[PDB]
Amino acid sequence: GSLTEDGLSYKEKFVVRSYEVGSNKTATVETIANLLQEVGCNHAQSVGFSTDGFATTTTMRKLHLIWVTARMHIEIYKYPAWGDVVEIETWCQSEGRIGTRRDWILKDSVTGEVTGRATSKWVMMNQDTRRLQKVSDDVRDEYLVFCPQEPRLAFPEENNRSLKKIPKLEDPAQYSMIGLKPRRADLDMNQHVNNVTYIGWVLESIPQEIVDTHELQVITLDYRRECQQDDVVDSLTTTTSNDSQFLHLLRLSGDGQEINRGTTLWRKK
Amino acid sequence: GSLTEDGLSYKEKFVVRSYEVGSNKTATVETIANLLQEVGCNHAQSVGFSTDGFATTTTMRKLHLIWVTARMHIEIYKYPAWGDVVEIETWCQSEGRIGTRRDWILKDSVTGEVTGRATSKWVMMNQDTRRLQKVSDDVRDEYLVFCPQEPRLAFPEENNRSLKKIPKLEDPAQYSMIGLKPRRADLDMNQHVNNVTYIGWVLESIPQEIVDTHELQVITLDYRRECQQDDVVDSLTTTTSDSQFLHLLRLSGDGQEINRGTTLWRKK
Ligand SMILES: O=C(O)C1Cc2ccccc2C1
Ligand SMILES: O=C(O)C1Cc2ccccc2C1
Repeated sequence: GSLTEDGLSYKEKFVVRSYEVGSNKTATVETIANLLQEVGCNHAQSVGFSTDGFATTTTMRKLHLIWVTARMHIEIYKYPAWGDVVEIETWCQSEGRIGTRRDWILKDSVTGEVTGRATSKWVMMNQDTRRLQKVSDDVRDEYLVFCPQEPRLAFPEENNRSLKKIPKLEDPAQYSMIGLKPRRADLDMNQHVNNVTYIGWVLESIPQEIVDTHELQVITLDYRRECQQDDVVDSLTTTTSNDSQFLHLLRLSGDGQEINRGTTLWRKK
Repeated sequence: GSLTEDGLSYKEKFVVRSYEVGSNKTATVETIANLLQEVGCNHAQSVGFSTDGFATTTTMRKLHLIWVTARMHIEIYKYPAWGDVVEIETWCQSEGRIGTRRDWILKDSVTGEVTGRATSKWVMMNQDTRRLQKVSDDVRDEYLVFCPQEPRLAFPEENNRSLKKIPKLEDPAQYSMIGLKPRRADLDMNQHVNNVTYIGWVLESIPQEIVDTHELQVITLDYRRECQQDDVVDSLTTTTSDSQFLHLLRLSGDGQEINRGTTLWRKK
């Protein structure tokens, strides 16, 4: 992978692996999400961010601040097959004092055709207190050096799906998967549950018949609170709709504290 | 990746990814195992095996036969760090009518130093009845075309660890992790639990203090029966000693054995 000519975005190619594909012999949405994470991390390393596992700037480390994901939104038009090469371009942009965004575009490397796109929203947090806060001027100035100054959005459309408010699912859920728990492979280098694991947990409560007859087109997921390595999660889903739509909720198995909420949209194969 | 000059082995390089590393910022043993699986599948594709999830020969498809893993044995001397390049060479060899072996050698791509090695034993099974079988003359002849004819072993040492018998752990286990279950990401393209998932389940019952103070040097794992996608597993571990452990995976309800194994760990 490498930064582009203007130094304001980064591109990397990936060959889809045998163990990364599902039933259709195409990459799962969790494989796609892991590739988005990887190209994002390689871009951060290329522009001087930390390699400790939290990717922080110089001012962030002094003030014990970290970035945390607030939302992930992915839209896939075609999933790459085993052995195919996918090229992914990624870039960041500040959004004033609210937080920052990392966007991605996925392409079929052979044809140059766009096969997917994604956007993520990040908020600043004190690493010790876990309290959210606004982005300071000094941090905003560091971002200006590696981000485009004119808006560059993977989702330009008017008041598009990526910014839509997600409601809270009401009991009883139509479907559920209970007692989900992370194993060591689900943790990152800092012993936190990997963001991609929550996508897998959301999808666990989609009935197998839907997975067999449809393809996932869109997933939007809010991150409210972390699942700790000793926590247990219940995954709830209710149909809201030739396209099937679902509302999702992940909550702690005991007291029912919300950890994530989301929506998915699926198209018949 | 590519077949070597003599067409009898295959090599591929991998750049270690951010999400593939553990606390030490080095690749986990499950990441290593996934890379061994990938280079094995790319080698099978390069010599004419099927690309439908079950790497099968022409005479195996006719008779509805598949290969199933009986044992995996991995020894790691150094784990590659995030961003490092590891080169892996793999090859197969028939073992008469018993079954076949796939072996691997892992190297640091920059220095050429061997950083790990692995060996796996495979047995033939009828895909419909699930009944184990001996290797027929016609399949042995097909293997002879892409395998070295003189013995080539990743583990040559006299009566070495890779062939050692593993005993069955007796209750009460010293440690346990119960109620483990596969999610969709743990399944392969044919909806079977991926072989690497069982390694993760074995390791779940190793106390966190050991993982924090030691590095895994050797893991030997027998595969007795598959965990179905709707099954629940208990992972049991007992110290037998460097720290050494005996492992057992069994169904959460009736206690049917699915795997047994051993691990050896060295202090960091
Ligand atoms: O974690 C990251 O680096 C981003 C990529 C990714 C993939 C799945 C969910 C959230 C996010 C945010
Ligand atoms: O499944 C395979 O292809 C082989 C590689 C691998 C990795 C972990 C456990 C078993 C095996 C056998």
